[PDB]
Amino acid sequence: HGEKSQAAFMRMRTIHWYDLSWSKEKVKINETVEIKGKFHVFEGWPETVDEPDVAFLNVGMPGPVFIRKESYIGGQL
Amino acid sequence: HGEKSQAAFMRMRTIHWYDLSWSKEKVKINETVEIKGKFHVFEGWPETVDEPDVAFLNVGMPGPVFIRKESYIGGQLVPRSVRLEIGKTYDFRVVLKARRPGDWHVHTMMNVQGGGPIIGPGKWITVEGSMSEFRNPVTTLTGQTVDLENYNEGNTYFWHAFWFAIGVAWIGYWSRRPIFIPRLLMVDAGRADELVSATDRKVAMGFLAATILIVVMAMSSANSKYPITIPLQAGTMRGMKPLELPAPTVSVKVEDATYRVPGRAMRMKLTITNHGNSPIRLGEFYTASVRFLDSDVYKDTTGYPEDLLAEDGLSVSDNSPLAPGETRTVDVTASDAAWEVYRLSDIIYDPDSRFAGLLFFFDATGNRQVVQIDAPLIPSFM
Amino acid sequence: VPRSVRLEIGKTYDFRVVLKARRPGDWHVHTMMNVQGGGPIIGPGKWITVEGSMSEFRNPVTTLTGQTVDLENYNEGNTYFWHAFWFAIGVAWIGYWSRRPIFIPRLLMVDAGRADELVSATDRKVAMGFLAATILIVVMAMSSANSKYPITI
Amino acid sequence: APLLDKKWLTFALAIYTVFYLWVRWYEGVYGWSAGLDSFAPEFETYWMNFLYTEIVLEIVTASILWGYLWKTRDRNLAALTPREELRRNFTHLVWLVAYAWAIYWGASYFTEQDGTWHQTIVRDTDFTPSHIIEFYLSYPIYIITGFAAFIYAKTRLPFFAKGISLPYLVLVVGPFMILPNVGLNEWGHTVAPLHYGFVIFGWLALAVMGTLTQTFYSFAQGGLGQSLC
Amino acid sequence: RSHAEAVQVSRTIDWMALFVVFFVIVGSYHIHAMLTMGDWDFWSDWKDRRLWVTVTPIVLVTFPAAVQSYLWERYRLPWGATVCVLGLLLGEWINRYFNFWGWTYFPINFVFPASLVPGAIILDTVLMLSGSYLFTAIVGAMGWGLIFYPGNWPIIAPLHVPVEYNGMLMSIADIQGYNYVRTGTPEYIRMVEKGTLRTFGKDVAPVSAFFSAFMSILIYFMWHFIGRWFSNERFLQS
Amino acid sequence: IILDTVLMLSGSYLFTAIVGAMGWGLIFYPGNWPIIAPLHVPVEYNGMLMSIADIQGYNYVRTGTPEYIRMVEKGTLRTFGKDVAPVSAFFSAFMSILIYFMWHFIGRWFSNERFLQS
Ligand SMILES: [Cu+2]
Ligand SMILES: [Cu+2]
Ligand SMILES: [Cu+2]
Ligand SMILES: [Cu+2]
Ligand SMILES: [Cu+2]
Repeated sequence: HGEKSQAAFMRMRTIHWYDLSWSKEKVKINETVEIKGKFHVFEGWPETVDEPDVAFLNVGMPGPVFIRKESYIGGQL
Repeated sequence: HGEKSQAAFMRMRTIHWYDLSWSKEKVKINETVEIKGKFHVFEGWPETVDEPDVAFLNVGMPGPVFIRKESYIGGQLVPRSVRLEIGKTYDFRVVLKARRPGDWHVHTMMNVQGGGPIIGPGKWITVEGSMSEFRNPVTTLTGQTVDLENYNEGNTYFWHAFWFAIGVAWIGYWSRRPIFIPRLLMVDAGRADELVSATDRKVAMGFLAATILIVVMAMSSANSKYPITIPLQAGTMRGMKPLELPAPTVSVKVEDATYRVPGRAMRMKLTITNHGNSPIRLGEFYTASVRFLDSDVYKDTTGYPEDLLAEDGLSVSDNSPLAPGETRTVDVTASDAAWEVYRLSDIIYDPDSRFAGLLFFFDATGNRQVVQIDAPLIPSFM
Repeated sequence: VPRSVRLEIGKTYDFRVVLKARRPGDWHVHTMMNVQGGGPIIGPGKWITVEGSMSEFRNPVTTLTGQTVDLENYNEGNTYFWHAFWFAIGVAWIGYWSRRPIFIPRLLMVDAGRADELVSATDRKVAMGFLAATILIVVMAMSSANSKYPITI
Repeated sequence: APLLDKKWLTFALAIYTVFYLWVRWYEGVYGWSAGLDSFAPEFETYWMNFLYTEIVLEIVTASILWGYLWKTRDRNLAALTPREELRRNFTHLVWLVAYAWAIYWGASYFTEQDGTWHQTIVRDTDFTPSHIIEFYLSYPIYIITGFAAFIYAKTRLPFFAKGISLPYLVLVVGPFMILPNVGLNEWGHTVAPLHYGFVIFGWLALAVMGTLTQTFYSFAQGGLGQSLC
Repeated sequence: RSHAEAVQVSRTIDWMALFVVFFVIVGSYHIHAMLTMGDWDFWSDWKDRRLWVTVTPIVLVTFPAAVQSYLWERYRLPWGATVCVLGLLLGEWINRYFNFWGWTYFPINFVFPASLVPGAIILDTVLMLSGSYLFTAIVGAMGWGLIFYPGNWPIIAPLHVPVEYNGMLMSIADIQGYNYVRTGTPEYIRMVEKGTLRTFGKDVAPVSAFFSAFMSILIYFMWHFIGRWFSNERFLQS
Repeated sequence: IILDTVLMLSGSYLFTAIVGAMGWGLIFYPGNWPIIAPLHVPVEYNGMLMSIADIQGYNYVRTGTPEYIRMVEKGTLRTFGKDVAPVSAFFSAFMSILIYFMWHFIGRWFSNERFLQS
């Protein structure tokens, strides 16, 4: 809910998410869902966006409707 | 026309233009000249110049005496800025079209965000004909063919003249009545109401309404006449292809770099080691736009500028064929008047007295290897 | 490396520092790397004992002009001479006006409207002479310094 | 004798226009032929000689004009016939016209002619033909005209001789400080801040709004006022 | 001294004073505008939707505000902003036809300046009709900032036509700037819209304009007080 | 002494703020050159070209100030070789004409004599 209004070139030439997999589509109030996958930082990065030298793996949700128990990039938390 | 006054260390240690070739030296008012070649962004880039992260392949000419039809860095068209990498050789090709008749000094140049201009060698090109014969046609995606020299010249004149006439009429309406001095006298006298009448208010309201209506109607008409428009395209291209040059089989170590400064000459001592399987001879030394040649080893056929070409400038004490696997130390002297003319001696005035350059080694069969020299430069006064 | 340097995050480099001893005592010497955005990075330190007298220290260098100079006493007479000369000129300029009555009756006469009687033509002539002499001395000193040291970088 | 002396206004307009047109023609013909290379002998022959001669001539003309204007100061100003005061006010307004025209030619035409030169050459030398004509020719010309107008106002008009007019002093001083700015222009080169000094001191020209007002009041002091009812 | 001919003396003085005001305004306004926003006016490569409409109207309230204050307060002359706009346009056009095209031979349709008259008459009418400097400083400044881009669009629209140049999508203004080589200004100096991850596609041209309008409401007001300072008449004694 | 003489002879704070400040900015480097010239002698130290002042700073180790803190001339692609020393001086002169003037008014504020009652 916020990507339909971003520059359709930024969206194309920033990161290339793929091989994604969501464990479940119906959890309960104390259950966990795992979102695995891989991303490719494009080589022709836009120039009005600074390089991913300070990035953060966030989750896009309508407020704390879920809590990030753990987030790993490469095996490390 | 602007390189003779740049720091002779910046000029030496920024970019190393080579293998350049200018197609013609006499074009006509609608003909094209191609400036091909290769550049090597030096690894020891100056530190008061930002890295070539935002660069641009420009052409150095006295105003639009030629138009850049196309400019390519690596095979791809670069109509925008570019990101280059400190240490790589790239290939470049500029196709220009001639506008004005005369003898012009055209130079390739690289503009860098943090340092400014880096000017390469320049060549004299003669253009014959008449400027009125120049035409620049393009074909738009909408299906219209337009000449860029006279396109949108009537519209701009029309609208600017219309707005200027409106402003002049607005001023002249009030200029028909008495102006500054009795107006000031009546204002100071407390008669601030008698100067403005209801007719003036009505005229002002009409002017404001007409201005707003005219602007809106003109915008609507322009939108209708040109329904398909795109925003202004600006960006920096990151993925430029560098040249994958084989690793040189020659190694040169500089032991002493000395230049006299009542002088036109430069001296270095080089320890040269050959790792290739062919005998090798040093044929050329490249410094900041100046090529010092040796007539025995290598001759020039590309047509380099006369003022920058030293046919016999390079003198090597022991320029015998260097056997494979052998190391030897030689004294190399590069002497030409271009050292004085192009103010490479003013390195005496520079805060960083280090020099960089390219050596070219030619084997017996004709193969050529490029080696880089980077060393401090020492003046000799006695 | 008599200047700054660019290092790469992740590489091993080799370093060698040759120092010459000046002062006698037991000193804690450490190698260190100074970085533009972080400041000092101090390595291990070692205790070194220096024996002798400080007056025996000599630092000779040989310039490209052909002169051999000791850096500890080089250009010590010239700096003292010029700074003392300029200080003496300034002191004389102040003392010229300090020979006459100073702040308080001057303020009383200024408040009384007598702003012209305080400055005479002799003071104007002295000031003009001082200005002309200062400019001439500066120009002549610069010319003499250029002649004495024609080769500078 | 007519109240306004037409020949002097015509002379001022004509001399300024003719001299600046000749300078533009010289630039158009020789700047392309010799002014492109700053190390060529033709550059010294046609442009540096121009700079030296122009500097000496400007100093001589400024000194002579200021000296002649000061040496003819009206020693007694109470014995002036009001008609003579009106004539002197007209002459001062002609001086203001000349100063305005010089300001136009200096800060509006050649300053942008020089913007034109920079998007056609690579570097900003201290003595490009545009700088020779703009920094050292036109700016001193309008500075000389402004200072001469101020001196004329002080030593020949009864209203302006009663003190130093703050708007007039600002109008003749600020526009001048743009000249000293050059140093920062060069120090910066060696829409950008390196140029915000010309902006600041260009504003002080707006001080004309004050000065002109004083001028009008002088015209009203004689008798024009009551007659204009 | 006069005899019912004062009328003539007035008329004459008026003409000379009009000349002086007009040309001093020309010089000062032109040097200021060129020295602040000159690079956007110089080239059609810089007439974009983000920074052109942001910078140009914000910078150009400075002299109209002061001249409007002086000419309204003392003479009830409402042409304060229009004369500044006309003088700036005249200076830019004279230099462009005689130096950009006459000297360096850049084409006219490539170096044309921006149009400012409709907003100037808007501001002058707003000040005259309401007679309030605060109502003007708000409403007229906002309108001045808003009307800038619609006023220039009829001149700019034919240059923004899509084209495929050597395989890459460009506009006609971009091709003009690319073909006609300016050795002084590379492409990267262009302070034009480049797009961001927070920029909304079709909302750049309006929003920026509105920003300009708001800033005008500030700058005008400030410069109004500056216009009340240069309009002094004090005689310092030293 | 240049500034003081300029103020006394003309008796004008504006003429001083222009001419004397410009002269003050211009005379700074010629005044120091006789002291500085012998330190700017070329030398070849361990194969690299240096000045005597540079060797002094390199030899005499200051743990607090590394070399990179030195706000010294380093050269640019827009810098003209022999025109750095004069132009910079002129820049200084111009800025003096500003700062002096401003501080003059500050000098007129600290010279007050008011007695606040709280
Ligand atoms: Cu969503
Ligand atoms: Cu990818
Ligand atoms: Cu050239
Ligand atoms: Cu290289
Ligand atoms: Cu310039």
